[PDB]
Order: sequence, then structure tokens, then C-alpha cells
Amino acid sequence: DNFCVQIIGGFFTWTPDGIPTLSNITIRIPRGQLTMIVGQVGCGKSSLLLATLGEMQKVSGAVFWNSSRGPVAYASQKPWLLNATVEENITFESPFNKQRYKMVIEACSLQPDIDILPHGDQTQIGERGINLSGGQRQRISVARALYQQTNVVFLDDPFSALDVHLSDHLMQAGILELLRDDKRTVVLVTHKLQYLPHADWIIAMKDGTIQREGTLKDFQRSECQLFEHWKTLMELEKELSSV
Ligand SMILES: Nc1ncnc2c1ncn2[C@@H]1O[C@H](COP(=O)(O)OP(=O)(O)OP(=O)(O)O)[C@@H](O)[C@H]1O
Repeated sequence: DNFCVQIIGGFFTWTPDGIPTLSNITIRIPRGQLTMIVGQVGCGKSSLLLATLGEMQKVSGAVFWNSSRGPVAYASQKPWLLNATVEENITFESPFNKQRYKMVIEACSLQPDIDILPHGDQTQIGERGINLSGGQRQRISVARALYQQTNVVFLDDPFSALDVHLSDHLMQAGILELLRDDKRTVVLVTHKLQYLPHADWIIAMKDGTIQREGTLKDFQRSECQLFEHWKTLMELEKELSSV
């Protein structure tokens, strides 16, 4: 109805005939809102993101897309980089709009870093080019995710190798401004719980199964231990002829 991705009792294994890495998956992602998946290391957040994309085989349950999935803007936990220039890494087979390109660059704070080095927004990077630092690779992948005119945006820990200032500016200018104005569906896996007030929907995962759902107000009563743990980790209220 008003939700983007629906899973009812989904079972997903990475191996073809192994133990279910994801068990009893139930997910109700709102459309046009920010949904944040939180959990410990290796509890299946990236696996949940890829299971919604069909990258994992399904043992049981059903997956519904009300957007026939359609395109999804995805920023992997390991930042993927093409062999082309920075401009083509950000546009990624899209029409080049200078206004949108500069807006996404200012949202990711990529301008002063592309000012460095032999070329500006035209250096070949990845293979057949100069290597970039992990923050630059991650933010170029995030800029590619933010650039495309896609209603669904999947972000898998954009703040893995980012400091406080760049991650905060990325969170505000990208997620709360560049993605809210066009009402794109943003699913944001993160280990930074300081952005939990900015979450319309929250997914809690624990050992390959999903613990809770809803807003922080729902976490206030049903799961008091997890709510107090979130409070302690950071009252959690929302918001040539010679040649
Ligand atoms: N491509 C893969 N092939 C096989 N097993 C995988 C693969 N990706 C993840 N797994 C397994 O699935 C489980 C959860 O991994 P996943 O990457 O979803 O966790 P995560 O919580 O998102 O990651 P992080 O370690 O960054 O917190 C682990 O047991 C891991 O070994």
C-alpha cells in the first residue's frame, strides 16, 4: 500500500543448501521516509539489503515491491569504483547536470578533495589510475548513489571510514536535504546511533533475525533494554607530418 519493500517470513541463505543466515524476516519499509537498520557486527544488515535485491536465494516467504523491483540506488559496504573519471564515477551512465553534480558534491563534501591531485573531477581512479583514500572512495560511491534519479536509495554504512564532520555534513546535506525534498525512499544501515532521532523507521537485527520495527516511540515500551542501550551508546526523541 504505502510501503516500499515487504517481506513475510523470509528465509535466505548465502549457500545454496545451507543454514538460513536470515530467518523469520518481516520487513515493512515506508516509502519516501528514512529507514535505518541497526545491529551488531555480522547480524545480517548487508544480507538483508541484498536479500531485498534478490542477490540471496529465497528458501521460504515472499518479497513484495510496491514501487518488478525496479532500479535501486545502492552504495555497497565496500565502495565500488569504475575505471573511468570521477565525473563518470558519480554520474554512472546518467545525463550530466552541472547543478545536480555540484549539489551532490557539496552534499558529500567532495569539492576540496577533487581540488587536490593532478586533475579535477577528471582523474582516472580505481584501476588504471591513482588510488584514493578510503573516505574518498566511500564518498564517491555515496555521491553516485545520491546522484541518480531513483526513488529507492540503499546505503550500506556510508560512514565506515569517515570522521565526525564529513559524516555529519553528509547525513544532513545528503540524507535530510537532498533525499527529503524529492521524497526518495532511503534505507540506511549504520553503526552511528547519533542519527537515530532522524529515523522515521528503525529495523533492529540480532543474529540473522529481526528483533523490532517502528519508530523510537515503539522502542520506548516494547524493548526497554535496547532503547536504554541506544541511550548509553550516545531522551531519544525523534528529530602532424613530422609524426
Ligand atoms: N557474500 C557472502 N557470502 C557468504 N556469507 C556471507 C556473505 N555476506 C555475508 N555473509 C555472512 O552473513 C552473516 C552476516 O553478514 P553481513 O555482511 O550481512 O553482516 P553486517 O552486520 O551487515 O556486517 P558488518 O560486519 O559490516 O557489521 C555473517 O555470518 C557472514 O559470514
